[PDB]
Amino acid sequence: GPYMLVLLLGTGIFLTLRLGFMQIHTLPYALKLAFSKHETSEGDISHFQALMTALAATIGTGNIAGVATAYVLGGPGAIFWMWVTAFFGMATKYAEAVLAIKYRTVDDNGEMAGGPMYFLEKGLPLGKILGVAFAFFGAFAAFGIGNMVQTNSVADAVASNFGVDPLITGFVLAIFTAAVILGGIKSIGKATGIIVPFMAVFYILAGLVILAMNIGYIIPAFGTIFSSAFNFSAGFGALIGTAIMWGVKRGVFSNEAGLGSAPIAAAAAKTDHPGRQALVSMTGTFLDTIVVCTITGLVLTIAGLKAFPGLTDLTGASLTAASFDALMPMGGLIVTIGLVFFAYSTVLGWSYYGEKCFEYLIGTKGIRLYRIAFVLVAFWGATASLPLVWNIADTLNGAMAIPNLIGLLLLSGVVVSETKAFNEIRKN
Amino acid sequence: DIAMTQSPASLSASVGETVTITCRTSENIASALAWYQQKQGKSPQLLVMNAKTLAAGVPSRFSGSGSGTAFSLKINSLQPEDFGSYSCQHAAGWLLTFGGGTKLEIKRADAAPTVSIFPPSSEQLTSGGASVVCFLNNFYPKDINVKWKIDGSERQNGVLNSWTDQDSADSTYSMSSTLTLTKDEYERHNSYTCEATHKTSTSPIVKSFNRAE
Amino acid sequence: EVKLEESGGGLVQPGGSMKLSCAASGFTSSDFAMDWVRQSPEAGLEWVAEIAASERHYAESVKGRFTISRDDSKSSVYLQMNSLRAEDSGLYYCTRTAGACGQWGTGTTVTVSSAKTTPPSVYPLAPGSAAAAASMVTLGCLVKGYFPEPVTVTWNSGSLSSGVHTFPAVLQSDLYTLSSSVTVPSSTWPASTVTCNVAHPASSTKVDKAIVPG
Repeated sequence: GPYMLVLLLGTGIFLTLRLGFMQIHTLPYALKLAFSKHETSEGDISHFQALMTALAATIGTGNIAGVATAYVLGGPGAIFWMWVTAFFGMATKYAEAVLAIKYRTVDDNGEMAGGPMYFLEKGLPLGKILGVAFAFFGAFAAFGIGNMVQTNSVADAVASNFGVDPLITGFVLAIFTAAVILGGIKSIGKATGIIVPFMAVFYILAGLVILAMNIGYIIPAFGTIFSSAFNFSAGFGALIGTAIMWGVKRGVFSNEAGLGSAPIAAAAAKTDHPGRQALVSMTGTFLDTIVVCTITGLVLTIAGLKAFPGLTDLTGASLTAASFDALMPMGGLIVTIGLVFFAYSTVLGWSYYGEKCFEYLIGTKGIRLYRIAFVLVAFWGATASLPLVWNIADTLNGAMAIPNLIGLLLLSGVVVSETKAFNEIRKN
Repeated sequence: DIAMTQSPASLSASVGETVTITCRTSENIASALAWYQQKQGKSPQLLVMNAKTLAAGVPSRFSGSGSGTAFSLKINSLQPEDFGSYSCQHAAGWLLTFGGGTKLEIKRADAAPTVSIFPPSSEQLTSGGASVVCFLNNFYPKDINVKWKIDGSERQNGVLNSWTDQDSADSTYSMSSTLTLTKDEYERHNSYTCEATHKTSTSPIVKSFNRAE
Repeated sequence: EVKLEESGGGLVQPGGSMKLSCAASGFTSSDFAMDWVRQSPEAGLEWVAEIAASERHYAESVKGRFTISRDDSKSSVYLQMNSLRAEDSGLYYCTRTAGACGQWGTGTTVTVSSAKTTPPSVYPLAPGSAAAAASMVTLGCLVKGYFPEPVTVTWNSGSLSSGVHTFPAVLQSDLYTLSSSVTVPSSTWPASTVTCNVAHPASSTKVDKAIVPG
């Protein structure tokens, strides 16, 4: 059950200790490197193009509506515990990307195939058993969080606000999905490179617009979050179920800390060493949770700090849009627009995430089948009725989660050694 | 399916005191428990949301607490306006279930019934039937026993009893016992009697009539 | 403020079908997810259906026999019931969902029975000849042999509203029986006439019975 979350975060504590809080110091340099200009040394696409691919998958309706679900059910304190998920999770994502170096490229052009299923093959053979299990899960798990959750949330949200959107929204999402992923990952890096920054800058500025117009409410909004999350007034650590569990569960969803579904994109980077790309990847969480999600969480609390009628019982995606429209003139239109790109981003990335784990099982023979399935399932997800889709998604992600976490624990020695190589290269 | 069991199933509270109501369920549900109050001819009214959080416009005497496997709804200094059924609901998933309910009633000083008995109408007889009606009005407590004697012999079956909800004004109950027979059976006997046994008196309240008048 | 008015309830034979409506106002039907909750005549309170603007979820008891729909343009929610059972009898309530059911509807009534609508027979209840002639007299109205519920009983066209008791109907084999009592000073009756006003909407019957002594 949810013991895996105690396991998942436990690695985050563990690796951060073993890696001595590496994330706080390396973060600026990795940020400089990730967005640095001008490198071509054995890779499918740029470091930047890999990050935008990973961020496209990492940024999803969980950033828009998954936080809202956590804010209502777990209280505003869930945001802080979402942060702890990312901060300690930074090390987890890094360890994922480092170990992705034990990757062998596939046939049908370079394409290259790196991921946790490969680590397990290069573990201490059981790893063959774990890797085939991981691919078995991840190949399925991609449809939930990567396809069905994101494709349904937009479809319903668009139908509420604009209402000329039965299957029509499903159709255009399928066409635009097929066009990009037709040309494989090389095509994906093109689209995710342009889409993601335009998406993120669009959303984040509006939040800073909201904060600018209501400056005074900022610090108390921080206060209620910090006052919550550490509110033991009720129950002996009974906020574990309230704020911590919802903060972690939803937080892991948005930033995808240790699900092992991150470095799959990191492998395609043109990297000299694992450490080069693994630092740019570790920035995936920071942009998702600390930047995007925190932007989303701040607006939600501010509306709660205000009075505002009728938002008291709003489900999730509608809550943030209503919370935005409350504070900003066209906030509702902004959020629903972002939701379209936010989900579309996650469809493409998670397609590659699911592909490569699928091909591990079947080879490149069925890659065409996976792509066409993903496009078809994307169409169905908008039309079909998936009320509790998040719940089954979290199970698949947890099913995906169990093996990779074991690997990161066992292969902690490899990465820490492999790190002591790259950081030595960083003095020259 | 999550089963939530409430206790006590029903209670009577002397006005101005404090009472505690319990909703207990099969499995742990964190803080996703909500409380309602329902009155006659009305929809449920939300009292407490998410175990302890307070709804706006609902008086401060209502307080709820607990998490996991023990929930309690606490009312301080009751008032007669709190008469109704109290139900609990959980938000675990999307198929939110409810409790069997708890009926809250009011305590008053004991009061004795006002018995009245009526013979069948002339119209009912020409229609082929005869119903004998006994009215027991404005009595407290609800626990009452009504015995029908036909010509001195008790009649066990054939009796329909109906009760009113507790009166809003004076907290008194009332009931009607209707004994239904055909005309031909009615005309077979001479004396019909209504015997009401209540805690207020050791000797029952007897009202009767004879058909030969 | 917020408005939720249910409609469409009625009497339907088992296996039959009908669809309910819940015209909503005072807010945005489109943004909020909506629920149907039903209360049995024994205060059951059972959940029935869920909907948001696209996808829906149903209770196992009714899966395949209920269809919940929505029309954000007409700001109304529907619930279509088919192949109905006796257990489907209850008050169907409209409401909006999230974690708690805060804003509720009026409620509409469904009765699923093979019984046939039948008008009531109204008989007056007047004391026996050898009454004790106490300070106050008690009179009554007996409404029996009617289906379906409900009946509305008033005394002297509402002039007598104090000292009246209308007892809940009791059902015995396909028909309902109900009695009501009024208490007036012995000075008034029979000096001032006392009348029973009974109405059964389903049968489109209205009758007045005057209580006359024997």
